[PDB]
Amino acid sequence: RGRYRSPY
Amino acid sequence: WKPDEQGLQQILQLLKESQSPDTTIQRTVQQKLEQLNQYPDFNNYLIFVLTKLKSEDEPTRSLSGLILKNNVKAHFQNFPNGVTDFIKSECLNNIGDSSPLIRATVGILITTIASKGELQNWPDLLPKLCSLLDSEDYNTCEGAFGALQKICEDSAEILDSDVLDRPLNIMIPKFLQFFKHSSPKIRSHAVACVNQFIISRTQALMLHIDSFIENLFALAGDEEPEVRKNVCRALVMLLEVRMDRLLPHMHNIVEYMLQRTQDQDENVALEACEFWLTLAEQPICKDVLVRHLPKLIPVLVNGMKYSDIDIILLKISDWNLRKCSAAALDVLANVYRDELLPHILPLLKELLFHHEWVVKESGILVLGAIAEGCMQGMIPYLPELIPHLIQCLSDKKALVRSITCWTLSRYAHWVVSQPPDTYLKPLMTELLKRILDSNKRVQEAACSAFATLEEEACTELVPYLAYILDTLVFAFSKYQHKNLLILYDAIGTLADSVGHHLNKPEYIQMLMPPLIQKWNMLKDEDKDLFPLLECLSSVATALQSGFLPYCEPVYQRCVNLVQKTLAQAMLNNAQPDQYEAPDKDFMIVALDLLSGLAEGLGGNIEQLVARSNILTLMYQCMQDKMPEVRQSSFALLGDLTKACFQHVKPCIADFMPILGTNLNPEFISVCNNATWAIGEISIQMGIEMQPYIPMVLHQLVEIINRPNTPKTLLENTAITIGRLGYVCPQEVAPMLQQFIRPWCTSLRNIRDNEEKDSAFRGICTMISVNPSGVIQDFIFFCDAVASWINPKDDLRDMFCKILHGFKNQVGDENWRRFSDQFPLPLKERLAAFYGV
Repeated sequence: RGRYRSPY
Repeated sequence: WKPDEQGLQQILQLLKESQSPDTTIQRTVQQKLEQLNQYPDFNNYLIFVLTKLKSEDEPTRSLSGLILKNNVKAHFQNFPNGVTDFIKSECLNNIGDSSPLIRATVGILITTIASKGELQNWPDLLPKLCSLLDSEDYNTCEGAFGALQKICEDSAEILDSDVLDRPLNIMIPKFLQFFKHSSPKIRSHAVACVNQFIISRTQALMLHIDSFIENLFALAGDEEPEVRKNVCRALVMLLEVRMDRLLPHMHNIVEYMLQRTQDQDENVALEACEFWLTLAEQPICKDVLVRHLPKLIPVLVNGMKYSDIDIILLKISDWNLRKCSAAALDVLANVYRDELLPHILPLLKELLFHHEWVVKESGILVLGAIAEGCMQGMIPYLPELIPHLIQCLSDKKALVRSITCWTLSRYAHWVVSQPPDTYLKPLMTELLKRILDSNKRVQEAACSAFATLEEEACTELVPYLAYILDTLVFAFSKYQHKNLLILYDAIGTLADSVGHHLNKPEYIQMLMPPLIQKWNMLKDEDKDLFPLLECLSSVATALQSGFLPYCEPVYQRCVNLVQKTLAQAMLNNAQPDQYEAPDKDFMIVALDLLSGLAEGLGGNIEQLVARSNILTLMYQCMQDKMPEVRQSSFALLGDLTKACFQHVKPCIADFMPILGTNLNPEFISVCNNATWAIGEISIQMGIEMQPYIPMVLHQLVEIINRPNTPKTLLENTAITIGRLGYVCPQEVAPMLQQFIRPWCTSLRNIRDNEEKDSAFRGICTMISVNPSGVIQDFIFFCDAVASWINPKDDLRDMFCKILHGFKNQVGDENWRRFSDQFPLPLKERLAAFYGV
């Protein structure tokens, strides 16, 4: 739910 | 319709004013139009100035049309039919105006009216537009297709419907005829239109599918970007829904899409690259790719370099060729696993160690992208890449720093399975430093990377705990909205990983105030709560008694949030058109904090439950139609049952029936939590549980005997049945014959803990009472008994009884017959421990 960060 | 020579003067003064330089001259004229809006006859003038009044200027005529269009959006339902019908006819007569600005304006009116006004209310629009496609006047053709494209995009699902007598059955084949037009503008519209109906498997299109494919193939040569873009889009969607029909041509498609992935235009290449991401999801990826794989990997890798516009934005961008390429590579690596490595190593070798940071940065991305898929193959190189990556953590360029955090985090599990002083400790230190980097991207990358590392590290973090806390606490005052949410994840993950070690006064005196401050700044509407409460839930579980000073305000707010949410649900249900349904994630999150608090505090939660309607609310939560809500509430039920049952006992009569219905493995987790809950309840009811057992037992047994049921669920069921039999053997034991096998097979494996004990006691009780149950499968029970390393004495003594019981009563050398099919440890474990 958009608390883990990712370049893709 | 007839305009007035004096009304006209007025509107032209407005149009000419609204088309002006000064800021405050626009604010007044804006609100002058807001007045005139609702007067229908205004719209008659607007469309008049546009479609007639050629003596008038082009910027003013266009603006007149564009203002009217905003009116259409705002106030169209209220237009009278004669104005409307004036506009529609007037638009259609000018859809192919010679002037591009006029034409475009008229176009957008047409499309806006067609969506806001809705298509059934303009029932001639489609046959009319379709007829104009054959116009000898080029601009009319273009204009009609401009509209048709937009309509297809806005309203595909309506067109492929009973609402309009199903017009796609002529439209689609008409559109295909236009793939062979001499204007690329029109070819593009033609393909864009047809693409709107692929995913929806529109029957008109499916009928014509081999003609669509042949026709797409004939645009292979096309050297205009917008056509390439749409052919690529089309092929990607086809792969998704009708791979069967592509297969004949698959080689030629793959060849084509590989060209386009390398396309000069980043927008086309992005659409082509999507093909590899879809194709990777399909089980014939390997077969389809065999003759092209070698070239695709370098093409993908090269697409992973930052564009120039990406870089400047990042010193929230979104989906693009880099991201798509990286996604493709990550998925391919999970498909090919180690077979991919030999394709990648040559490229990594020349990217990682490269003087231009943009190239190096992309190489580090590749290294992260393939980590999951290619792990085993990667192990031998980690001893050298990892320290290298740690160096890059302090590289001059920020974007190299951030991608380094992430890639390192993608190899966390290996880092942690090595000696801690070799890799783990230095990585920690450098990540912590980057948590307070001057650059925001690096902050988020590092905080997230550290959270992932925390999860893998667990108790290995305990020695660097004071370092960790001083940094994260400071970030609380530093970080703004986006990284804060990530901080909360890091904190909560810290808490889950080091548990009670967090419970120290100085650690609490530094941590809890800033947390609470952020608690209090936030509003119950604010989704930023979700990560904050998940965070506290975790902290609370870990601080236990330490949390007391902070609990009451938090407890109440959580219970009120559930209350609030159940209320908006009721409201929306009653007046759906007037109140927006609620976001049930607020209820779930709050329910889960209260569990964390019940678990952390134990009986110390009682004084709070005693001032609360939480059980009242839980009763509605347990009945919610969303599993995740029921799941959360049964968890909480268990927790309160343990911490403060005096408050739960009154509700059991109403709860137990609902627990009954939720023993349904359609929903594993709901069922697991219910099952668990029931069990804990039994331990508190004792014999008084007798009335409630019929409601659950049959389905408990059904579940324990059900094939392909997860083990943690089986364990819980085994343990719950166990606990029921302990307090009510009379009701449970009879069905023993039916559950003892998997009961024994399940609890064989769990550690010697309090749950195990409970369940085993209960089985012992049920044996005495119905030995006909164990007899046929009595070895399983022996095996189960031998699972125990040091039973509590009184349970050991129940094991003696049942075993001697069977040894004596059967015959003191029928035992020796039966004993000799025990494996060795078992036999001997029984002999030394139980004299049997």
